[PDB]
Amino acid sequence: VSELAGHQTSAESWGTGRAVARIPRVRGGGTHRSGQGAFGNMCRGGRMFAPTKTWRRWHRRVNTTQKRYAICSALAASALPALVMSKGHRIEEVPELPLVVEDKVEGYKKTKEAVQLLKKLKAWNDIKKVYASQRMRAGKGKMRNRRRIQRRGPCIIYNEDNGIIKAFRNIPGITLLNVSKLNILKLAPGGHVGRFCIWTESAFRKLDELYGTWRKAASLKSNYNLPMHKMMNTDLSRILKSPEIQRALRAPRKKI
Amino acid sequence: MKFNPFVTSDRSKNRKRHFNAPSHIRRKIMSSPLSKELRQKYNVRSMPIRKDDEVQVVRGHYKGQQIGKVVQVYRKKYVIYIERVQREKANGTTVHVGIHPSKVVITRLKLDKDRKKILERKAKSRQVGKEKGK
Amino acid sequence: APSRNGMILKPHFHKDWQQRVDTWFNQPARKIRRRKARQAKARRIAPRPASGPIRPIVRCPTVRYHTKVRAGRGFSLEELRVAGIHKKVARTIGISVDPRRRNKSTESLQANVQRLKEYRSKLILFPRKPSAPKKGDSSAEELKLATQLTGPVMPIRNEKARVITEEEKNFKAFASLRMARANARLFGIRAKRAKEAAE
RNA sequence: CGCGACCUCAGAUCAGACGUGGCGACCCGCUGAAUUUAAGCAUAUUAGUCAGCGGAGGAAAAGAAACUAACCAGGAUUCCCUCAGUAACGGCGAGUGAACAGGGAAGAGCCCAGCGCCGAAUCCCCGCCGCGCGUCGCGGCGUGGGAAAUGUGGCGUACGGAAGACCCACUCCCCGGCGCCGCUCGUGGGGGGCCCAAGUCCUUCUGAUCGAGGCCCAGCCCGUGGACGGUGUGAGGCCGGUAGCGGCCCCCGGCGCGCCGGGCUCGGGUCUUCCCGGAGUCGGGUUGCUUGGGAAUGCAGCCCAAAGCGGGUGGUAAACUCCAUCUAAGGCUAAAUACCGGCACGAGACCGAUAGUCAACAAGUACCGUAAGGGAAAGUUGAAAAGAACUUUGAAGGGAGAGUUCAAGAGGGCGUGAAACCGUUAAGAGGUAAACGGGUGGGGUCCGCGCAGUCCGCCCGGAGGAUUCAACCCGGCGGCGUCCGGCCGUGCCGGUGGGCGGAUCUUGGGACCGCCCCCGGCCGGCGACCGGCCGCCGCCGGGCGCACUUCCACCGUGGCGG
RNA sequence: CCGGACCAAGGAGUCUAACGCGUGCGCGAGUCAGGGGCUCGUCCGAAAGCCGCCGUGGCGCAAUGAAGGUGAAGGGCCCCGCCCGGGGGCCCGAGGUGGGAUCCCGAGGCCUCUCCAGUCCGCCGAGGGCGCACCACCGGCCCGUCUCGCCCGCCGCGCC
RNA sequence: UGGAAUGCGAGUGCCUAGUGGGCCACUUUUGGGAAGCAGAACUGGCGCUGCGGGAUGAACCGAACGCCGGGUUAAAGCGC
RNA sequence: CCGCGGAGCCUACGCCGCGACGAGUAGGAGGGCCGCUGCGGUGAGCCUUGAAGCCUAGGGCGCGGGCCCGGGUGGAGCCGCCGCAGGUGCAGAUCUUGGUGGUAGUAGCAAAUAUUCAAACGAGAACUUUGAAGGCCGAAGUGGAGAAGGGUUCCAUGUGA
RNA sequence: CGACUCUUAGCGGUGGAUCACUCGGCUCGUGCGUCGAUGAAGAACGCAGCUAGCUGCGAGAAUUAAUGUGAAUUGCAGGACACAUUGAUCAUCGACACUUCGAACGCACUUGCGGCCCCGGGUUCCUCCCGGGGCUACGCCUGUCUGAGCGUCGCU
Repeated sequence: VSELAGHQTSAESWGTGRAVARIPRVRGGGTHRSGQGAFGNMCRGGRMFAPTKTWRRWHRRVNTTQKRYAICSALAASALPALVMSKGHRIEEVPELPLVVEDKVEGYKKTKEAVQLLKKLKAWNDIKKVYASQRMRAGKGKMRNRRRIQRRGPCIIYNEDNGIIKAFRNIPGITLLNVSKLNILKLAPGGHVGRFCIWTESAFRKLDELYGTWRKAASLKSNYNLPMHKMMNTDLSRILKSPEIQRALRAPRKKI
Repeated sequence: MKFNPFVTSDRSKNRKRHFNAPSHIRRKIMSSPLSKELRQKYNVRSMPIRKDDEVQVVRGHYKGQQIGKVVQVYRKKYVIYIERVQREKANGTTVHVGIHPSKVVITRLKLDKDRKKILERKAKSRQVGKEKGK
Repeated sequence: APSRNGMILKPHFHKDWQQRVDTWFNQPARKIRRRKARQAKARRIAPRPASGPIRPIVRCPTVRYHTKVRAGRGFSLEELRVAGIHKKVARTIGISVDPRRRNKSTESLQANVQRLKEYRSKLILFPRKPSAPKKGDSSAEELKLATQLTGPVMPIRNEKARVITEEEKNFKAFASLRMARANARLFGIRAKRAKEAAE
């Protein structure tokens, strides 16, 4: 809010003895404003309680290692079809969830070929659900230049541009991402992992150099390696059903 | 999606410019589509509406296949008046009903040197675009 | 005011600080503006290195930093003279000049001289008039291999095992440091007492 | 005792110019409080801050060491990070509080006075001519005036400079008037103007749609354009636009290349001889303010008042001595930096008419005060005025009809239309003021596909219908498991490896080591890792199976379980 | 006692900085780019990504003294002129005592149709054993300071 | 032979709000003729707490509280 | 094995069993499928065959905060779930702004002697105009003119909001 | 029985909350970064066919010219523009024009009073009257002219 808001008037309290509250009051005469309260959060026309200030902390810094951790977790979840369907990404008839298409797509120039490719990869139902989700936002955001809302579609990861951005630009829901500039805000759209991603083979092969294996450090980032697992086997059922654990057990007490 | 950093997408700014536009900008804002036959003859899709233009109404209460003549272009009100698009007041007199030019189709345009010139400009520009795409 | 254990804090918020608060919301904007200024300058001086003139090697002046070497303001008049470069032609060639720098030692002088000779050999000199060349460079190295340098020109950047001999093995490192500090402290008064004893 | 010259002054509506005032967010020079904190209060703090005064610019100020440092030294100013809440100051209380080094952004250096040499070489004005000519510069001439020896100009300024002698190389320039093209790489460099795609298709909804279905090709059409506005409601394709190193037209430019005219046309080393500096200023005493600066950091008033192998600084006063460092009392200078005023723009996890600027509106307006000054309230008919013609009562306001509209339960302060308060209708009640909690009872409005009350599975009968079932054969798809192969691999050897590193050795190149990947051989395991045989099992389709099997519906006031 | 005639709307622990403790996450004797820079005009994007040949720097990794300054190894086993306590050599690598979750060994028991002689796994287990963290106590080491006392070193023979 | 009885699971660290006007009663007790006055000790209570009884009542007597059905009591009662 | 078959379970932050207990100011903590506004995701969510809002002797849910459905009115937007962020919840503050009651058809329309008859215009007359009576200011006036100050209030015609 | 009073519901009203909307703000950021004696900022008074305020303008006054555009403006009226013998409207804006105060400038702040030089009309070189035009402020710089001085001197 403005620093002058509510404080541009000249107003002093009348003091006690006048059968009125001791709030500051506008001086003078000959208008409705005379004698009215001022300088108070409880007064009409006064300033707010704790006026908002521009030097509020708007920005947060996250550690580089944690930011890289979040990207690795988002990538790993994008390869599990259960997690991607749990995002509502309509991955059926898609041949492989880690979808890899050739590098000719990078050279695409017309939106017609962008649409035809999505139709051939059976990723077009994702765009149709994005079309079905186009509606008007509820609230004041309609007066704040945010009138229309829609859901997210597939993310396309490329290596070289060569016109791929322009070809896929007009299709709603599609987000274009450079493999060397992976953005967590576009891989986990609402903090939720499991966004559908389509990769070019150049971006797919670059991905091992970018984040490294567990035997190799990252080649394109100095001093980085993948996070380690604190639990090698996550299959609780198999671990519990293994004869080693079962042999160490006491008989269960089913009687109620 | 708009990329020009000098073109506004703001609701208030676009509405303000529309609602207190100067008269010559209101002329191009009040453009109407040409007929399919006219779009075939001249390679033009739309022209700004003008007095003594033969149009038909394609939306609203007065929609139909009747052809009428534009008798008034009230640019301040953003409406045009057509010959037969009218109603009766309580008294008995007849008043024209304003129709937005975006809801009419030009079936015959008044032809003069200025109108021929801008018809040729719009066809030349479109033909260049088609050649560039090819 | 104080409540149990804590720190005695003395914040400097007694001076109407809210009128003088520097917010950095224009920080990204001044990075683009600085960047576009660099790119425009590089094009305007296109063949020239766009990183400024060549700076000399300089030693940092304090015990904390005298093991490091950085870039100085300009080559001194003594090293320019030894290299054989006129002080009024160095600026045109691309050599920074610092007329107010001295040369206490010779290794630092020779290091900066050799740096100047390496720059001169690596330099391409375009003729003033392209049609009529004179005492410049050849066509092969001028219009075929001339490129604008990207970073700073000549970037400035910062013992085999042997058998220990009996002499250095029997060396009193701590003892020598202690006597050395005593000798410096007592040097003046030892001489005064010797002079008084002589009298 | 007249006429001259110079000096110091004066007048002029003398010929040409220049200053004033405003704005003031940012900037420079002064002046300068108290509220407040110290739980009192005077020093301190607030604070060199608010108020007051003066002066500018698109930036200002600062600025090329009378510097830092004490190091193996750095090297103009300005800004950012850090130094650092540190050294230091402080009724050593409350509190205050920098700098150097280091990393960055930017980076650029120069000019006099003095000492000298050169016949004042210099400058202003006025004419004339050749010019050139966007609103004014060049060359000459002037037997044209003036300034200037009480000192203009050229050379030259601490990094030394000048003058002679020797040797070397020999000049790579500037300005004005003109043409070339890239017409500045973010596409033209900038400003302005005009343009450039695809449904308003078929059927339906509506007062009106931009709504809902559909549109052979696998999918209506364009998409480098699915930003946003407008349009009777919600629009990629109705319109303006939007995207595009898209098109066309006019104008204004800079940087390069060529033509003419004008000016200048000289350097660099080595040796020898000379020259070399800013005074009522520095410094000292004292007083007052100021600073983190403490036996005085900075500033100023008064008194004293210099020197020249001198002077200043070296964060504790002084004497002696050594060392380091710079060269004050003259001057100019872009960039990086600032910007609550101004001219244009863009955007927003902000507010949504008691909010957000006081001000969404004829708002610094109405109105108030003598004045300095104070300072509001106030948005919304409807898609479209289609804003109610006409009849009738009344003097009219105001009604009753009629009419417009999808709607007047939208009728010009008219979207929706709460509560407080009131009028009327319906129901109920009423002498301990009302109102309340807990129990019931009566009456009333509404509700219950309320008004012959359940529904499932198996079995038992009666009679009806149709057939696959059970098994068997063919085809397809699944599930499971030493049989085989490809992988994923640890470890382990052979390297065409040819790779990355290493504070290992070198005799930059190499050797050595550790890993990384790959190739070949051996070696273990299937689960977010693949196939193929061979079985076993299951499902589906087809055939045969043609009725004591199977299945589907009905009836019994049937029996068992729920 | 004071405020409240009634209704609507507005109306009061917020933001910044600094600390302290607790808790979630990442890395870990390190950790952190936050200031700057590199990547197409930059809808989003004033975002995100990267620097490592930007880690300058901040905090931590060393304390103590006003300062000049100085600055953190313990044990076990053998040998010794000398018997006041110190020297020498190997092996490891912070000592000892009492508690101490957990872990290890374990006499004796429980048993698969029966008896006998075996191989095991498990279970109960008296007793022992190594002992985490932490606590109490006793030793030891660094800095300041005090008392006592005998030595050692040398470009400076020293008020070292 | 775990060296009396009875009962009970203990120990320990950090951070920490409110409070820092009290008042009443049995017993003891100081000043005052005394006071529903002023000042102390111990315990319980009111304050922070409603419930049955004392007609009424901060403190008395009984008893302390989630929403209910049955049964029974406390203190106190049982002419209306 | 003449049957080829055998309920439910286990959102493990889930489900189940057993035992004891339940006062509370100041104050502390936990949970909230309680509520408000905006943002990122998601509901192939809802909506002109009717959104928000408002009213309700209707049907209900929850200990409660509150919520869902029916009906009426309205006419264009709105909500659920996973997270994010607040200018996020009112009975008080002689609170601020606006609106409204009872008082109450009440107090009051009482300073300077005084009005009456008839007519005219007019829808309408105690109050206007004309005429006739009765009275007052009584020349230091309730008269005739100016200065300050006001600024069209002056004059004619018309209206009666 | 009413009346009166209370409660509830329906409907109607003193009222303008809620919801939806927004040519407005606020905040951040970018590029520019320009007033004035050639008369600025700010005031005053005027200007439209009917027009008070806001707005725009200055005696050529809700605008002239020019260029671009290309058929309107509009509340009513009137007449342009024949919509090329080149032009309604709007935008742009480089030409022209720009009343009185105001740093404010002949003196003074009252529509007060001058002076000098010209022009026109009455009379004729009264410049007497009327009208019009140009000058007539302070400080200060270079130059110019006219001067002063028992200032310093020279020739007399």
